[PDB]
Parts: sequence; structure tokens; C-alpha cells
Amino acid sequence: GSHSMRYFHTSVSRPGRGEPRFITVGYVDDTLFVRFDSDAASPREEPRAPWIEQEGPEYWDRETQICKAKAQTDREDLRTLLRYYNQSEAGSHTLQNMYGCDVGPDGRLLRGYHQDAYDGKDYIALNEDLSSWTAADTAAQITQRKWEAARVAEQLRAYLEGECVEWLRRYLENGKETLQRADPPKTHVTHHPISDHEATLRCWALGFYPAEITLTWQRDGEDQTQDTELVETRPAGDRTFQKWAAVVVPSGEEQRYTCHVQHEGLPKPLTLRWEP
Amino acid sequence: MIQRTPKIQVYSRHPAENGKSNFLNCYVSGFHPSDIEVDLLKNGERIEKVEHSDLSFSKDWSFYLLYYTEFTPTEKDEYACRVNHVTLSQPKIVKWDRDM
Amino acid sequence: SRYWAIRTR
Repeated sequence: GSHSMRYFHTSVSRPGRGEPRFITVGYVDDTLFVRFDSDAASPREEPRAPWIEQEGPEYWDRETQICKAKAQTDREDLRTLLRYYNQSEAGSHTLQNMYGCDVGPDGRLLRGYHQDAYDGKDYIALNEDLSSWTAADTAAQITQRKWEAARVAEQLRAYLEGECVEWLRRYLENGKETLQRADPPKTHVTHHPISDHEATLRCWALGFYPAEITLTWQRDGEDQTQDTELVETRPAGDRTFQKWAAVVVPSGEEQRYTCHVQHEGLPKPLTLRWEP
Repeated sequence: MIQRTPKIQVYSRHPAENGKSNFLNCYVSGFHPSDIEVDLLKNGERIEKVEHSDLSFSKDWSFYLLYYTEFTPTEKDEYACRVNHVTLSQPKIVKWDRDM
Repeated sequence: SRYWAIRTR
């Protein structure tokens, strides 16, 4: 089905403790494949997936240089943003950037992305048209004016429509063994008596990929959307993910509850029940 | 300046099987700023040589990190995660529950 | 593969 590639970046100033830290990672869908950390002994972009290891010296050098140039630019922007926001240089601030593309089953571009955030808040984002911008405030508007005059949107659009999707397909072909394989969740239901009057029914989903998944509990066929405890999908550490949903049920009414599981790795949605 | 407390989850990579090697994970997410302290504990004492994923963030820009370490669970040993963050008035400790 | 172009805010 559909696939995506994303490059995440984070720059964090630490006044009195050296230059801003820089960390960038790249993903194809939910698979991490490259990383760069300015605090590493000898900073360089490193592979984090077996299918990217084959790329030659030129690739790695270019990538490393890009990362370094980005880190430098973020440092200049953190200083600029202090002015834009009339802030002292004594505090720590954050600059985040994400960009990438989504392509459909046929390998064509579905959508492009390029958005920044300052101290956790939306700053400036390229619109889905890949030609206009959205500034979250008057400070961001200053950046918008500089980028419009310099025609940044055109450059980004050319990358997003060309290189981005071109390399994504290349990665997908090279790592097809993993990037194009869905691991369905292994599921089961646990029951934990809380007291004589009620008990916990927990629906588990383990070792699945990609992360996208839906878990829901129904009482007499009705979604318990407001009475379900759902934990954040979490990484198992081996590329797969885990997640669970729980409901506090009245003792004796356990069989009125069904857990429903949806995941691209399953031919049909699953429905589970607790076996007393 | 926005500040979002980290959500914490301590669990094992595989179902806990005493005497069987596994991985203890402490996943912290939904937090901001990025500065954060996470320690895995064994019976109250900090474990040494704990690795962690590279800083990344979700759609709402909140950060997430995975701290992990190899370990062999037993009947007696107690495992927990201790997290320190600017939003936390004191270190928050989350105990491992081989059922969550 | 990453985007190059250096442009400050």
C-alpha cells in the first residue's frame, strides 16, 4: 500500500554549555534508517537499517555534509528567533523541522511535507500545495516574507516531487523484505479481578508492524469509547510495536465484551473475547 | 513556553518468563522540552549500561525516547523506571508490572 | 536522501 519517508530534526540551545545540540533521524514508514547526532565523538550520518548499508561513500558524505550544514543553519536561526521574539539569550530554546513525502501503491507522490516548530509550537509550514506558506504568528511571517522572496517553496516542491519520491521507491525496493511486509498482531485477552464487584479485561496486540492499529472494546456491541483505557502504541525494540486496551467490567458480565482488532497485516478484523 | 509532562511505560520486549533473557523497556513520550532523565532500576538501584534511541518527535511535536536494557526476570527481582523532567516536581518512579 | 538547499529563517 502507501508509504512515506520523513526526516526529523531537533536543535536545542544550551547557553553556557556549548553550541546547540543537533539530532536528525530518517524513517521510511515506521522503520528508522539513518541518524546523526552533533554530540557523537566524530559526527557522521550512520545507517540504522540493513538495506541502507549498501549505499556507497558518496551517499554518506553528501548526507553527512547536509546534516552538518543543517545544524549550522539551525544555530543561526535560534539566534534570529531570539530577536524575532524579544527573548534573552539566557534560556534554552528548541527548533524542530520535519519534511518528507507520501507515495501511493503505484509509487506516485500523494503528498509532500515541510513544517517547523519553535519551542513546541507551530512556526511555519509549507502548504499541501507545495507553493504557499502558513505562519503561526507575526514572527513566523517575517520568515515567510524571506522565503517567498527567495522562492523556497519552488525549490522544496522540486525536491518533494522528484528526489524525495525517487529515493523512497529505491529504499522500498532495496528493503522490500522488511519495508513491504506487514507483521499482523498476535492477540489475546487477559482478565484481572479488581474486587468481588468488578474486573479488568485487557486486550493485547504484540509484535505488529507497521504501528498503525486500532483496538476497541464493545459492551453488548457498543463502542466503549469513553470507558476504555488505551495506552500509546509503543516500540518493542525489535522493529515491532505493542499496544493494549482495557475496560473495568462488572463481574459476571465478561462475556458481553468483545475486543476488535484492525491492522493492515490481518486479512479481516479480529474479534476476541475472554475465555473464563 | 509550553511544558508537557512525559507519559511513561515500563514493559518487557517479550512476555516475562523467569530465568529467560529478555529486554526491559521504558518508553517516555508526549513530553516537551526535550531535556529529560530516565533511569532503569533493579531492586531500587540504577542499572548500568542502559541504551536509548535517538531523540525523535510525534505530529504534535512532542518528543519520545526508548530506554532499554537486557535483563533476565525472576520471581523476586523488582524493576522500575525513574524519570525526571522540568514538569515533574520530583522524580517519578514507575514499577514494572509483568501484565502491562 | 535529504534535501540540500541552505536557507535561514
